[PDB]
Amino acid sequence: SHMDTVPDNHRNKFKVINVDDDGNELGSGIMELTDTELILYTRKRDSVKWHYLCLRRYGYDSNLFSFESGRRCQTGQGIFAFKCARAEELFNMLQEIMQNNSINVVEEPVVERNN
Amino acid sequence: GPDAVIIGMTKIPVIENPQYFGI
Repeated sequence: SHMDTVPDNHRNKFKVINVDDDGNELGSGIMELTDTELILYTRKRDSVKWHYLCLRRYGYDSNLFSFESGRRCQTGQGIFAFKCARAEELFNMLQEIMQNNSINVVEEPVVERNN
Repeated sequence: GPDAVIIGMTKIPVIENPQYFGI
């Protein structure tokens, strides 16, 4: 089977460029898009991660993919955009993974309390 | 607005997550 049974690469692993407040490659990274964590493989900072329950606002412009992470992060205390050539694709994939995973590491926030 | 991250080279027109709205 291989409709969208994608490998760890080609689609989900996107070599991005960590660029901050200038679009300046301040450490061009990866953005490993998974179910719930956006695993950015930095230069020297190692695989940074962005859990989906943190991406306030995530985007895409001309090879620029972004997300406003609403927690503290390894290297992204807020709107942290990367110059991702597959920004479109990445952002998309992300928004789509967002839609299609519902995103839970574990421990559901008691779905429908009614107590 | 902030919903575009204007990261120097490029302004990123971002969107908000359905995770906070689909828990």
